[PDB]
Amino acid sequence: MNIFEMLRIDEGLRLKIYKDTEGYYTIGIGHLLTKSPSLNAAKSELDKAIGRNTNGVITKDEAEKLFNQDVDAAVRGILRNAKLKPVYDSLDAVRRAAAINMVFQMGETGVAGFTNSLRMLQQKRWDEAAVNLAKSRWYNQTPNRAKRVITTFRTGTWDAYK
Ligand SMILES: [Cl-]
Ligand SMILES: [Cl-]
Repeated sequence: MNIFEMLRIDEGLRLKIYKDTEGYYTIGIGHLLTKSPSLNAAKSELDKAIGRNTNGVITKDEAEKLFNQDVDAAVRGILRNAKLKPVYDSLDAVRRAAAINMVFQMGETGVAGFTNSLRMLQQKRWDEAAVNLAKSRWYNQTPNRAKRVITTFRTGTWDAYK
């Protein structure tokens, strides 16, 4: 298992503009297009992201090209961030995947706000991190997905995804 398979499970694949769990226009593998209520603003972000006239639909290849870019951007965002990088460098490879999942989902600003959890992850207090991560809007809005990510941080295995 790897970050690409993890995120494909958590996010799904849709070839047509759709609204995410928050009501935002989204396409592909969790690629957020816009927070604006306008479907026209979303289509126009879509054409710009892809470099053609999509008319709100994209192929599998294009969805996967966006996906690759977003994973890459999530990683590079972790490495440039002063709060995130020390935590990340300290984790093993499975639990790095879980940090990328969270950043992909909620942006580096979001994750960097999980201060107490970050500190516990850094000290390798797995069970206490899991409890603290659970006390969050993120866990209450998307519990199934949040449990899978939390379990990964707690156990350092891919079990929740198998
Ligand atoms: Cl883009
Ligand atoms: Cl969920």
